Amino acid sequence: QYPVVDHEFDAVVVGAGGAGLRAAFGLSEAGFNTACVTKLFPTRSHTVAAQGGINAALGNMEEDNWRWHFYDTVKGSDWLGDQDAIHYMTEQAPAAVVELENYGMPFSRTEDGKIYQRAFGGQSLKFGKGGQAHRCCCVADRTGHSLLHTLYGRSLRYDTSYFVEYFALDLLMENGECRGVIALCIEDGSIHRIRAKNTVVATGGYGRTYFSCTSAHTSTGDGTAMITRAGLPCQDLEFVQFHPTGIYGAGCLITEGCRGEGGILINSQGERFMERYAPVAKDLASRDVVSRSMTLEIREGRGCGPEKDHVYLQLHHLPPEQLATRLPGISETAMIFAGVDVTKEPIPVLPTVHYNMGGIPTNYKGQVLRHVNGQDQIVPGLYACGEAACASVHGANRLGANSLLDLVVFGRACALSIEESCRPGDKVPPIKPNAGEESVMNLDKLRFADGSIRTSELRLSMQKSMQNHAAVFRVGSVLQEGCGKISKLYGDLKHLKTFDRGMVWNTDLVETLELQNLMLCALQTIYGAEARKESRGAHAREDYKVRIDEYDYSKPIQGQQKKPFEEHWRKHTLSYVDVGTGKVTLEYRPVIDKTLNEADCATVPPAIRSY
Amino acid sequence: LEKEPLEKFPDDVNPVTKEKGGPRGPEPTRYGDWERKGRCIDF
Ligand SMILES: *Cc1cc2c(cc1C)nc1c(=O)[nH]c(=O)nc-1n2C[C@H](O)[C@H](O)[C@H](O)COP(=O)(O)OP(=O)(O)OC[C@H]1O[C@@H](n2cnc3c(N)ncnc32)[C@H](O)[C@@H]1O
Ligand code: NA
Ligand code: NA
Repeated sequence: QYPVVDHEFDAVVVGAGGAGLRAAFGLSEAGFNTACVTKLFPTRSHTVAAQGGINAALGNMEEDNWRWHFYDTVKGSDWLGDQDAIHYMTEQAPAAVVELENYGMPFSRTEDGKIYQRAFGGQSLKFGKGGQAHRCCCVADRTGHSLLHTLYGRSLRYDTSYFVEYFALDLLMENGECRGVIALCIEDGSIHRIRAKNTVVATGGYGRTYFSCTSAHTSTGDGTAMITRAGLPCQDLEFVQFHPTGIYGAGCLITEGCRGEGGILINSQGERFMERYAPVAKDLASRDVVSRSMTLEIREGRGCGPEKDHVYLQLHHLPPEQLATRLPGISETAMIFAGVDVTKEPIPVLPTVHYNMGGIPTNYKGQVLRHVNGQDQIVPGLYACGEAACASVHGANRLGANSLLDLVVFGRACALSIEESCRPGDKVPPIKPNAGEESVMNLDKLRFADGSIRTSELRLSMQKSMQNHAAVFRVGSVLQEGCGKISKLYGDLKHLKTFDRGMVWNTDLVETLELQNLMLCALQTIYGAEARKESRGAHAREDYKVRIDEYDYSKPIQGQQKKPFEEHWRKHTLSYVDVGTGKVTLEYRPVIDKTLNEADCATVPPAIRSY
Repeated sequence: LEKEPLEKFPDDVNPVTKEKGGPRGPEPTRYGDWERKGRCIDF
């Protein structure tokens, strides 16, 4: 028996990053008795690392129009984005940024006192025909840090109840509705059932399914996994955004400016291999081409290092004065993250996960969806927002500076939806006396696991397998091999050994729970990728190089046979796992093309991808 | 920014663009991504 403590709130938010804080602040400000459950201290959430921008069509540097931001986001999504959610996000963005300013975020300003804005992410004016937009806003060099401190701080006067260093284990589902969350107090080992009328899942990404990612070790897909364990679908988990040049062993990305200033990529044979794949553009080829090229170098046996699993970015041929003046700080960064002296040695680099477009499917109000007999349906009492969700505003490819925006827009949307449908003090639904018992049983099994495989060994094997089979280079045979490997590793979960049997601050146990969650995410990612026989956005297949829509949008629509839903790929992947057996099931649901108001913002029909 | 810190501007006003309270040192977007000390923050 475990000490089990019951709590009752109006609402519970799982996560204290930008999305969860925006939802919890909103609910508390509106008078809801709100709990925020977070495994990390709030200001240590990954959002704190987001030093850059947030897009909003304020029109401070030139004429702008949020409908032009809508267009950029739809096109960037490669027509897997849901245009109703994209309409919502882009139309709300100017108000969201001004709200944040009013709450105390000190966005930088022009001489005339307006929020200063930058061009970024390939954004455009006039539906792609107007040249570059300037709609990216920031705070000093610390936008995400300012966002977390602003929202966390402002919530305190409204008495949000923070459960810090609590690990959410599962949703409290009853008869198809969510009634709260069951969580582990990591400090003392007690089990807490936090009942609420509405639950918001804002748990961030799952980058740690891969060997190289830009998030810390705590980005383990825990909210995704809770959804899977409830028998609910995850969505589009195969759509993972990579960057070509992350530092090996660190995951820290380095700027394309390293190559713009003259740095070059080298393989184990000392060759400047981009001259082979991009004879004109060389190391300044597009990110997709560089990522693919680096991956082929490693696959074909030309990787560097003891494990031949990375390549080199060479800067030591540039005069040190240039490095110091044109790339100030690169020396410090290379030393800190790679122990490399860039005047003497190359920086080891490999393609690195940065963002998870996929996640928990929602509508534009943040309501979590199930999909039954071809019909989308909301799950009563359950919401999701931020990187953990799939609204889907990013579809097959997130635009730069749209990810901080999605946090605030959809965290706010979840709070607004709850406020519109409920009142503080509404009766909180009851839960059965043994609600959550399966979560406690699992925890106890891991706590006393005495198999033969260390958690860290199984995790590394999964991460390497994902990196080698489900990353930038995707082809059937390799994906199929990877699927078999991930399924075998899933079976190895039953053979884990843990070392700490105690109840106080048992982080060994937490890391094992996180591994279970990572493995569920990895299974769904790789099986979804294997099934999707097309190329779209971040998912590029060597054997299916074309985007497969309901029409051939490279040709005039007049006179084409429209393909049946089951015969094209312009549809979201829905994935499910039987957690006991590891059996993966895939279904599909349509992309939402309709906007919230066609007169205000026209649906953008699919168009050929421009490169 | 310990060993190679980004240049802080007088009154936090960029002398070129007159931006107040924005990114220090060179323009972070000058290579098309968002760079700080050679790290790519976003793209
Ligand atoms: C990695 C990254 C991303 C990033 C960026 C720089 C880096 C290094 N720069 C960006 C930028 O300049 N502009 C932008 O638009 N996006 C940028 N990104 C992406 C963006 O920062 C992230 O997508 C975003 O911050 C994600 O926010 P979200 O609120 O969704 O998630 P989070 O900050 O990771 O917080 C997750 C919270 O969930 C809690 N959690 C997780 N699991 C549990 C469990 N099991 N139980 C309880 N709580 C849980 C965490 O504690 C955390 O609070
Ligand atoms: Na969050
Ligand atoms: Na996502």
